[PDB]
Formats: sequence, structure tokens, C-alpha cells
Amino acid sequence: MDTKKFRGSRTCGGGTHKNRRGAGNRGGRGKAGGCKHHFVRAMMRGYSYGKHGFKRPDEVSRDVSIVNVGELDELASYLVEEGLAEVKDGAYHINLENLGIEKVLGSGRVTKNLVVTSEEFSASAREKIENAGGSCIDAE
Amino acid sequence: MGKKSLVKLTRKTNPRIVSLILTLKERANGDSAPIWKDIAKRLEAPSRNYAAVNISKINRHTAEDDVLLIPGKVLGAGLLDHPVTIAALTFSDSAFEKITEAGGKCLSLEEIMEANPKGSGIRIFR
RNA sequence: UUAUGCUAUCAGGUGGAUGGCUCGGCUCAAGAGCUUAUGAAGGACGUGCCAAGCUGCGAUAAGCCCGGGGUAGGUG
RNA sequence: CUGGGGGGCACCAACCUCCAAAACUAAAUACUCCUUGAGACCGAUAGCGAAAUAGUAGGGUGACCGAACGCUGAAAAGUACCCCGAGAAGGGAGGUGCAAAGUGCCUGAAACCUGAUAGUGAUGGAACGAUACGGCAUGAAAGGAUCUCUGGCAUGAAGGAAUCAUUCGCGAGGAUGUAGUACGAAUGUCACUGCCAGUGUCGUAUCUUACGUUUUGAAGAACGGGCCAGGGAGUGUAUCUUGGUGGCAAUGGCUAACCUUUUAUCUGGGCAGCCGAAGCGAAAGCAACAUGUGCGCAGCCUUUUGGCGAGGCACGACGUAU
RNA sequence: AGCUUGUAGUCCGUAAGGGAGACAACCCAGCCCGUGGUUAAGGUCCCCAAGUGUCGACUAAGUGUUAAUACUAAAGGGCGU
RNA sequence: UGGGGCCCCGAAAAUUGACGGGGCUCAAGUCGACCACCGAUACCACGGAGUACCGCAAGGUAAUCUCGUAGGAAGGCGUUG
RNA sequence: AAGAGCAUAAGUCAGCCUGACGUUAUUCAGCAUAGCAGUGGAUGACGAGACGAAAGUCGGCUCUAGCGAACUUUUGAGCC
Ligand SMILES: [Mg+2]
Ligand SMILES: [Mg+2]
Ligand SMILES: [Mg+2]
Ligand SMILES: [Mg+2]
Ligand SMILES: [Mg+2]
Ligand SMILES: [Mg+2]
Repeated sequence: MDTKKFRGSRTCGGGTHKNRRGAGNRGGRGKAGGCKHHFVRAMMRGYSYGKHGFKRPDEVSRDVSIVNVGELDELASYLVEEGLAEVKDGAYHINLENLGIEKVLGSGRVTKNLVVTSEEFSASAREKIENAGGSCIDAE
Repeated sequence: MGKKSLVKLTRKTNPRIVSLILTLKERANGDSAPIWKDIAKRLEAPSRNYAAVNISKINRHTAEDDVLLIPGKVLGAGLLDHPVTIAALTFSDSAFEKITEAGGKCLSLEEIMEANPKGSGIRIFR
């Protein structure tokens, strides 16, 4: 706190000089007082007691990266500019495994012709891709 | 401009903002146009809560050949379809390239206040 | 000439604050890093012309011999 | 060896991978008795306990605890000779030195003690003082000279009489007129004068039963302080949350260890990694509006009444869990 | 019971200044500094600023001379007036 | 005979003593009225400071701003480098 | 228990039945105003029924008491 603000105040913003003794003016040390006298604060902070669910090992689980069709469509010109994509006979041939994306979602609009190869496709993503005349290949 | 606005002015450090605020109030008195006084009171707000406008919002709301005052920074995210004039406080480089490719202009607040004395048709964005 | 006293200032005593100075302390960094039965570190006692303490030294006892550097004084 | 082990519960099968129960091995790293360098470090009650005759004096049977003490001057030039005194004490006179700085000797505060000066004082009542008026003492510098003192004239806000006359009342007195007059804080102006401001102490009038704290309540017969000087109390690392000011900005932001260091700075590299970008669900898993409608502030246009209306609010639609 | 526990308003706590003999919380008043003026509460014999004030009666006990109040005596009687 | 005002008896406590004290009797007491004056920092006037809000500034408005403990916020002074 | 409610009835008797049902959302009081479990009580929604010509009534016994978090074990349906 601002020490110079309190030169000549005695109590230094604490009230009586009987406050600020030690751990008993805080109710215990740490998150102490779980549900006897700090129960309401315990519930509001996000420290409620309980155990709920299980965990799978991290060896087997994976966290897929995603990209929506709108995002993939809008930045296609920049992708071919960087040499990532390819523009043979007009339709963009864009491969998602060189970027680092394992699944294509479907939020947004698609207007350009896209030939997208990847591992996974939501149903709506495939519907939107092929309603614009494009094609999707399950990359293996 | 009581002591309140003087305090809010004293907090600022960047000289260009201070010069803008003073000149905007002067020009507002000169032309009797509340637009400049409004922009001054906006620029005099907390710096945490300024405006950051993406290209998509301008494309969504404006029309062909509008004039725009953005007391903040224009960010480049989206696609710009039609020519627009966006006189803002600052542009990012991608935003500048997109607006130039579309065929618009990117002129600072000084240029817009000098060219148009009254703001007869300016649209404030946020 | 009102004594014993009270208040304020001045001169002096006692005292050792303040200021100025400081071969000391502390912290960080870069180096360097074992020694002793061929008797170590540490201790007791002694050792000076006048010498009590500390420092050095050991009955050859604030010391002896050789090689280099240094140059006119030396005797912690 | 046609063998054996492992692949996060046991066994079977496939696949992948290794060869224990013997042994050695530089460099990158840790530390500071010690040597060198540097310092937004302390400056003698501080900094190590020790500016070291300091682990000493001293204290304890012992394990062990543990202080205080810096400074003449440029040069000792460290007070010759004379008088007093019992004097190798000490004093006086007289010298040295820019200056006594006269030996633990730079400067030399306060408490405390001795003397002098001013006020007061042996008929007198107390939180030791604040305010106004007087006596006595001082008032050189740094404070005043249309300033100090005494008067005249002009304007004067709120307020505002005395005196006399008429009239009412049992009476104390009231009302009207004289009169909103004569005066009135102050504001200007013309003469007059040499003091005033300030400081000490005493007297008169009004007021006040100290200060910090605990207390519903303190002058308390509640606690603390004899006095003076010095010392003496919200600081750093990690992490979470939130303001004021900034850089960059979905083609996002920042680098960490380290290398280039030419001595700790600095310039340029360093994409490992962290946060943001998609959520829901215990999990398997699945995977959304890049605007469909309305009300409307600011601002702009306008017949000053309406219109457009970013942000804001309210809907509608969709992802997932149940 | 100056006791204990409730409730409405206002206060002390944290509230100067004026008046009550002194009075945490009772009456007037809620307060920046300086000067002039008129009033509030309360008072006007002296202490003490301003009435030995006016009109009509009562008391003879120094009764009384004490807004509220934790500080002020009752039943009963009197051919006292 | 009944209803009222004042007073008397009923009425005894320990240091000396409390209408605040002196004292007060057609009152300096009690009851019902009345007149004049005194008396705050209240209210009025003048000058000055600060604050709140507005205004580009100059400046403008304040009967509807000026108490304060725990405590929140803003601007300044000082010590060493 | 105490208080409140009830007459072609919320009381007495007879006939027929099991709504003393599975799942789920708000609002009220516990806990005026003004945060606080679990858990209860009033309106509803989905799926099945009983009685009755139908309207309707039925989420026990006219209304307000008869009860307990996390962790742990056991049991039921289906999944990870
Ligand atoms: Mg020391
Ligand atoms: Mg208290
Ligand atoms: Mg001190
Ligand atoms: Mg109060
Ligand atoms: Mg008072
Ligand atoms: Mg305070």
C-alpha cells in the first residue's frame, strides 16, 4: 500500500489497532474453513467439494485442430499467394495436412470452388462445400 | 472544459492526442458543429476502452462512398467490397493494404478536419 | 539591595548530538583451488638496548644463506 | 538362442523394441578460505560481534554468552623567560601559529549547573495558554515612509436615532410627523506627525479540568511517560484478479534458455513454448448466425417535426448435454 | 432499580458556539476568515449585560426563590386564610 | 353542606454548608396578563479564500456549497542518491 | 398439538379403482426489505391411466410439523 499516504495515521487504514494481528483476522491460512464458516465464499469462488467423472490417459486421447469453411474460403487467395494452395484449372486445391488442421467444420458461406483434402468432415461442411460445386477428398 | 476535462487531459501522454483534443474543441467552436466536440469527448475517454473496428463491420454497415470517423484503430479482418473513405486515428498495415486495394482512402483525423470544415455527412463508428 | 523564588535571553562549565572526512564493512562478477609421519592446522613458553600488548620469528629466535629486480638510505 | 526381458490390473494371441544380474570414462554444472574488479550499497548507536593491543576486556564449574573506544596543525613551530605556590600540581603575565585547534586537542546542540541582564515579587489560587486593551524594557541588519499618529472633506451597504408636537392606553408605553433625516463598515482625498510592525515580562476582561490509548462514556481515584539527544515499525519472490498510460493486432501478441557481449549495459538472432482463434459433455463423440426482425442514444439531414441510425437493448434461428 | 430485553423518531459516538452553578446525548443552533447590525433560547436587586418595571389578587411558612430531569416526600387531618 | 387556591401538622442521621451565593415579606415568592431592554459563529450587509458544475478562453451560477471519528479518493512539502 | 377451512360438502354409507404414476421448467419461503444447501409448495409441460353422460377431480390421507451435504458401500436401466 501507499506507505507515504499513512505517515501520521497510526492505524494505517485498518481500523482499530486490534486488527491485523495474524492468521485469526483472516479466518485461517490458505483456503481454510472449507464448509464451516467460509462455505458461501467457497461456493462462489469455484472451490466446491466433490469429485465428478473420470479421465482417460493422455497416451490415447487427442485434441483435433479445427478450421471452418468460411475461414478457409475467405483466405484462399492469400493461401495460393503463399504457395500453400494450388490453382489448377481455376478450382483451388487446398490440402489441410500441410497447414496442420485435422478437421473441417461448416460455419460460414462458401462461394469459390474448393477441392479440400483432409481427414475429417462434419456433415454440414461437406454439404456446404459440394453445394458450391467443389469436391472433398478424405485424405489418407 | 472544467477541471474534470482538464484532469482527463492531463492523464494522457502522447502529444498527438492532446493536440487533437485542443484543436477539435477549437474547430467545434469555430464551425458550431457538435461533431468535433463529440469526437473530442470520445478521444478523452479511458484508453483501455477505445474502439477497434474490423473491416468486416465497415463492409456490413456502410454503403458506396461514405465518410467515416473512427476514434480508435481500424483492424484488418474480413473482405472489403466497395470503395469507402475511413478517416481513423490509426490503421494496421493489413488494413491499409486492403483499403488501398479496394480503392478507398486512409486519411488521419487532421486531414478530415482540415478538408471538411463542418462534417456535413460524417458517420461516427465504434 | 525584596529574602527564598517564577518567566525569557546572554556568558561560562559539563556533555558529546549535528555537519564534513574515512587505510573499514557488505553484495555481485571474473579467476584459482587441496595440504600433512621429510611431522600439518592449532596451542603453550620464549625472543627486542631501553619492550607491557599485538604482529613476526624459534636457543642461528621482529631473524641466517643464494639468484634476480631496485637504488640511497634502514632499524614492524 | 529352437533362448530371455519390456510395451503403467492378470492371462492368451498379433505386432514393435531391446540383451540385465561385471568395469571404466573427459566437457557443459555446484561452491567460496583465497586473488582481482565493480557498486542508485553503509558512513562510526550505521556497516561484520570487531575502522581490529576484537572473539578482546568481561561473564559462566562447563557447554557457552560477549562489549566501548576514529579526527591537533600546512609545518610540533607541543608554550621560552618572570611572579605566586610545599610542588614535575595549578594560576598569572608573556609568547608560537591565518586561526588555540593546548594533547581522548575538527565543529561543539539539548537536558543539567554557575553568574548577569529585563519584567515581577513576602494579602496570595492553579493545565502554565488563545483573543482584546494597558504598564515597563527593547525595536542596528534582514520589515513599512500617502507608512505610524492626529484631524478636515466627498460617496456611503445592512441598520438608523435624540429632540419636539398630535393622538391612543388604568398604567409601564404605543402609533404618526420631525425622518428613512443626523449618523453608519468601508471606499477616495487634503493637511498633520515620527512613530509603527515585531520581541520579552507583568496586569485587567471573556473562555479552556493536559497529551496518546482502552472505552457507550477519560480531568479521572483506568493504563503510559523524570528529562534531553540519537535509533525505531507495510519489505522481496511466486501466482491470481482489477485500474491509468502505451506498442502491435486474426496475414494475432510475446518470446524462454542460449548465441553474438567487444565486461554484467547494448545491437541482431532464438517459433521450443504460452495466451487468443469453438463450444458442449463424466466419457466415447459430435460441431454453430462473417446478420433474419424490432425499439432507439449520440451524430448527420430536415419543413425544428420527422427521417437515417455505428455502439446498446429485446427477439428469432442454430451447436451440444440431459 | 442510573435494572434487563423490544420498538418509532432524533441525537451522543464523530457536534463547535449561546443558556442552564458545574451537566457526552436538556433548550437555541448544525461551523470557511474579517468588520458592522438585528435577534433566538434565556434573562433584567448585587455577584453579572439589561427593570428595585406596570396592572389584579394570594402566601406569613424564609414555605418558596428546582422546565425535562436517575437530583423534587405519602395516606389522613386543619372552627389557618 | 358541596367544589376549589395557597399554606400548617403528619416530617428523625451521622465532618460544617448549600435557592449557585448574598439576601429577599403590598416581595427579589406564587397565580393571570402586559410593556421595554439585554443577549450567539443564528439571520442581514460588505470584502476575502476554497470548492462543485459549465465554458475554447475571458469568465458564469451556487437560498437549494463549506461539522466530522472508522474509512475511500485528489493534489502538494521534506530527507538521501 | 394449536389455529384456520368445509352443508346437495372437505362429513356418513355403497359401487368401481390404485394419481400413495415415470421424466422435466419456473416462481415463492426457508433467508421481509437484502446474499445463503437440502428441500417443500404453487403453477405448468411430455408419456401413460382411474371414476364419471360430460364438465371436471385425482402428483396420497382439507391447509400449515413427522427430517440430513460431500466422500464411501449396496441396488435398478442402458451406455462410456
Ligand atoms: Mg559498531
Ligand atoms: Mg470507539
Ligand atoms: Mg530520529
Ligand atoms: Mg451527529
Ligand atoms: Mg456546548
Ligand atoms: Mg480519517
